[PDB]
Amino acid sequence: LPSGSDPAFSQPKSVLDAGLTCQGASPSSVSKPILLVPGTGTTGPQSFDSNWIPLSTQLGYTPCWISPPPFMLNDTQVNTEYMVNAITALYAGSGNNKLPVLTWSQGGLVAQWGLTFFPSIRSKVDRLMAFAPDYKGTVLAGPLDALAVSAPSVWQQTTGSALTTALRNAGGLTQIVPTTNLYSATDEIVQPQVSNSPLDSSYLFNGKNVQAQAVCGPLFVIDHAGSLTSQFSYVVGRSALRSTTGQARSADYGITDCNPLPANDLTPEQKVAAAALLAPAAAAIVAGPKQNCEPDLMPYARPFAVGKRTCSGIVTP
Amino acid sequence: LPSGSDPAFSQPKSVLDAGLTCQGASPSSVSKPILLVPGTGTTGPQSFDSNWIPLSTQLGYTPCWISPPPFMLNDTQVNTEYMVNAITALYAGSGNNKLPVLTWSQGGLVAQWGLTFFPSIRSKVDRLMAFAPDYKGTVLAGPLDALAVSAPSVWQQTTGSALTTALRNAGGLTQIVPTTNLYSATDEIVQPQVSNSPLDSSYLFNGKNVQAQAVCGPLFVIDHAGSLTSQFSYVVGRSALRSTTGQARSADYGITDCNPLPANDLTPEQKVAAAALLAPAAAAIVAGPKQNCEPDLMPYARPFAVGKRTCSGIVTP
Repeated sequence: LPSGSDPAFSQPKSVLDAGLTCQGASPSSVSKPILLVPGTGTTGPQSFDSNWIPLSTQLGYTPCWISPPPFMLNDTQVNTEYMVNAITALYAGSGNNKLPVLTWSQGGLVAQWGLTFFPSIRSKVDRLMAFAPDYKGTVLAGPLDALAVSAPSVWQQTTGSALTTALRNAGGLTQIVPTTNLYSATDEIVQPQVSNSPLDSSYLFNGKNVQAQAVCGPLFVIDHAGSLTSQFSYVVGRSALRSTTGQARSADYGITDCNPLPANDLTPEQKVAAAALLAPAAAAIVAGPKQNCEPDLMPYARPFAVGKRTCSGIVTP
Repeated sequence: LPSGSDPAFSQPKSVLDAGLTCQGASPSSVSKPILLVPGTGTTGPQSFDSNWIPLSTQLGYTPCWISPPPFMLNDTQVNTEYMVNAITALYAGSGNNKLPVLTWSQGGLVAQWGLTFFPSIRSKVDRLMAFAPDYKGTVLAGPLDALAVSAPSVWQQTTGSALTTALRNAGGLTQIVPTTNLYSATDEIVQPQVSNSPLDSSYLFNGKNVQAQAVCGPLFVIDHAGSLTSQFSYVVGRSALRSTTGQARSADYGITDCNPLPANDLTPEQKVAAAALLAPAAAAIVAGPKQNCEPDLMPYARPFAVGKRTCSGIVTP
C-alpha cells in the first residue's frame, strides 16, 4: 500500500463538509458515530434510510452518511474525498475515536480507495463492513459503456477500468482495516461474484468473505439490493460492527439467519422501501450525467494504470 | 370486449414485416411455430436466445419473435401492431393454423392489448404463456416518470396510465384465449405482484395464474428476469405449451421444481447469459428515448380511458 502525506482534495473542505450529515448530532460534535457510504445512483438517505440508518441506532450508533453529488455518479475519486473528509471530521468530532464504516455497492470501492491512497485515515477507521462491494468492478457495465451513456463512476466500476486497475496494482485488493464482505452469486449488478474465491469482485485478501450461497447453499437467491438490506445481511452486519476483532464471525450467523427478504426489525413500510431500493437508483442513472470515456485518474493514482484509456487518452507515466 | 373491424395500422404493412423473424424458417413457410414477444428495452434475441429460443427448439417448436424499434421503448400500441401483423403471418404461413405465444414483461401486456383491440387475431392465437406480465403496469416506473426521463412505453407501463386504464375498461383483464401467467412477488420491476390474487398486475380472469411463492413458499426469490429464465419457469412454460386445456396445472410442477437458477437444460454459457438478461435492457433504457408525458391513445382505445392525461391533454368524448 502507498504512503507519505495525504494527496490534496480537489474539492474545498466546506464542499466536502456539506456532503456529511449525522442523525441526531453535528458531525464534529458526536459520539458513537457510524459512517454510511451509499451506492451508485443514491444519496446517503436514499440508500440507507430504509435499512441501516434505523438499524445502526438499534445498536447504539449515531448514524452518519455522505451524499457525494450527483447521486454517486461523479468521479469515484471525488466520491472518496467525501469519505476521507468525513472520517477526518468524525474522528475529532467524536473525541479522536476510531469509527466503523458501513457501505453498499460503490461505497465499498470508495472505502478501499480512500484506505489505499489516503494513509492518514487508516489509523482512524475502526473497521469496514461492505455489502456487495465491487472492488474489481463489474462486467455488467459493458453494454452501458458500449452505448457511451455511462456516468463517470459507472465507467470506473467496469471490470478492467483504469480505476479498478489502479486499485489492484496499488495493493488495494488486500484489506487494510478489518473488513467484512457480504455478497452474492446471484447479484444482477456486480459480476463475477460466483466462484466464492479471490476471483470474486467483492473478495479482499485477509478479510471476512461471505458469499451468501456458501452459508445458505446453491439455491439461495439475493440480488444486489437484498445484499445490503435482507435479514441475513443484518445478522452479518450486527456481528461485524460489535466484534472484538473488527470482522464478522461465523459464530453469529448460519441457515437460521439466512433470510432473503428485508430485515425483521424494519417497519412494514421500511420493508417495502428496501424491497424497492434499486428503483430510485435506476431513475437517477437514466437522468444523471453520461459520457463516452472513463474519467482521468488523479496524479496520486495515475501511475498505477499506465496503458489504460481515459478521457484524455492512454494513461502514461 | 370490443369487436367489428380491426383498427387501421399506423405502421406500414412492410415496416411491420421487418420486425418478424424465425429460427430456420421463412415467415410464410414456418412449421410448429411459437411467437416470442420480448421485454422492455430488448429485442427478441436479447430477451430469449439465452432461454426460450433454445428451450422451444428442444420442445419441438420453431422459435419466432418480433423486435419492434427501438428496443420496445416506442408506443405499446405500435409495439402491438408488430404482433398483430406477426400473428397474421405465422397463421397464414403455417397453413391457416393457430399458434402459441410466449412473452416476457411488456410482451404480455402487448399480447393482451392486441387480443383486446384486434378482433381478427383472436381467431388465430392458440394460447398465451406470459412471464412476469404487467397488465396493470407497475408503480416502480414512478421515479423515472417524475424525472421526465421515461420512454413512451415506460409511461404506458406505469400504474394508472391511460393505456393500462383503457385495457381494464375494454375487458382486457380477462383472458381472451387460454392463458397462463407465471410471476414472482419479489419482482423488482413490476409491482404489485404480492397478494396472489386479482390485484396482481399479472392476473387475468379465467387464466391460469401461477405466483412462484404460492408453491415455493414466502422465501423463494426470483426477480423479473428469473420469472422468465428459471428452471421452475421452464416446467410451467412447458406444461402450458403441452396442455390440451390450453394452460398449465399443478400436476406438472411441485416443490421439487423450486429451482430459481436458470433452466438446467441450458448450456453453461446460456445459463450465464440468462442470469444477466437485465443488463442490456437497462442500458437500452438509459440510452433510449425520453419524454415528459404518456403517448396519446389511438382513437380505437382512447374512449376507454376518459379522464386520463396524455401528451395532447385530458381525454373526453
